[PDB]
Amino acid sequence: SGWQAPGPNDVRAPCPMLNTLANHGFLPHDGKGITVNKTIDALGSALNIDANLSTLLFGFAATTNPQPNATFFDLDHLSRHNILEHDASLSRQDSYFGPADVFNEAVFNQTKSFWTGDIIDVQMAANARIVRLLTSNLTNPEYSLSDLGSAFSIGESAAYIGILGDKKSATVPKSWVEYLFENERLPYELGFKRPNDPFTTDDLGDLSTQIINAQHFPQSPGKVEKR
Ligand code: HEM
Ligand SMILES: *[C@@H]1O[C@H](CO)[C@@H](O)[C@H](O)[C@H]1NC(C)=O
Ligand SMILES: *[C@@H]1O[C@H](CO)[C@@H](O)[C@H](O)[C@H]1NC(C)=O
Ligand SMILES: [Mg+2]
Repeated sequence: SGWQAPGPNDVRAPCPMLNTLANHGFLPHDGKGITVNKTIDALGSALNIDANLSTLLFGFAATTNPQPNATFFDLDHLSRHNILEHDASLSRQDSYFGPADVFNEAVFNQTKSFWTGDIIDVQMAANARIVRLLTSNLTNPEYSLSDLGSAFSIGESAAYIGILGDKKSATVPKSWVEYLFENERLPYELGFKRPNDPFTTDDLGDLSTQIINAQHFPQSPGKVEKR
């Protein structure tokens, strides 16, 4: 009860959380036909994301629909390279090597190695993201990161801390984040509980600023801080 894997006619995204929400049925389980009201209600119901943040993210998602000025998207629209989907993902390979939508064990093993305690803090999250950016630049001859992609990358690391964990301490249990990525299921049994306070655009911006502030390069090696 409450969760079912995708089947052969269902579509999924490069987003661990939207995939999780579709697997649970907060979003349509086939991944298709997601509108702004469905996004607001699903992310509100599951996670207590604010309507305004849900609407902002919906607006970006709709730009990935190949139909112009669309009022919906399908989860696989989000996989289109270099719209929202970007290189140096934490758990997906770069498009150049292989499909950038599905979980990739080799890539996630790299990320996990920078989560060095039982509790992930901002420093660990920033560290992991950094190593992915530099690794992709040095191994992918087609590596790119647009301004929007950089903003998305920073906000994805802010999101797993603040939405799955405690936005005020800016920490999250490592096991919870691992579980989300590796199962695309919410880690209720490990202790996750939907927060009582809504998660807002300003919350995401505050954690994104914290991520950037935890980066200590002597000199920035490419696009590491663009919002
Ligand atoms: C309508 C809402 C959302 C949209 C449109 C969206 C879109 C995306 C997209 C396109 C990616 C792939 C970027 C890439 O790594 O190449 C992504 C990754 C991600 N999203 Fe979402 N997302 C949404 C909501 C959420 C929420 C609520 C969370 C909360 C935990 C979340 C957490 C993440 C994380 C952690 C990644 C990085 C995955 C990896 O780097 O391997 N997203 N999202
Ligand atoms: C990821 O790490 C696991 C856990 O040690 C290991 O069994 C697996 O072979 C690794 N995968 C890659 C592709 O390195
Ligand atoms: C990749 O690294 C080079 C330094 O070799 C830098 O000039 C470039 O901006 C980096 N690319 C991105 C997209 O960050
Ligand atoms: Mg990617």
